Amino acid sequence: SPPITYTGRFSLEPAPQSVMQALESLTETQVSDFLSGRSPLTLALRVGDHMMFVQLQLAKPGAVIESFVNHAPGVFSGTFSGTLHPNCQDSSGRPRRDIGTILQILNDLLSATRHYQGM
Repeated sequence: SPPITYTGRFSLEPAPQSVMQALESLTETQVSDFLSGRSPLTLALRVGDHMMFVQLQLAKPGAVIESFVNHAPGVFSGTFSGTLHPNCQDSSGRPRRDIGTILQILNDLLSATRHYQGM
């Protein structure tokens, strides 16, 4: 039951469609492509006071930032990777086919931003 890893790319900036409304909009084969590894998943969402683009691709739990740039105050982009939380794996060891799996990865990424700036 080897761990499930992911990589991604984020761009973030202040705001002049939050996660759920975004996450519920995903269609089943949209979801199916992503949790299988057959397609990246790319999102545009508001979180708090900021505005975020994230692209995600499936292959300690959590995420680690592999590169970032501070462009201007509140304006950051970068790249990351991480491992899924095990309770986002079904009985067969592969990611559970629902929107909570993707919300965990978004949670992992935002936790890893705490070490850097922007909250």
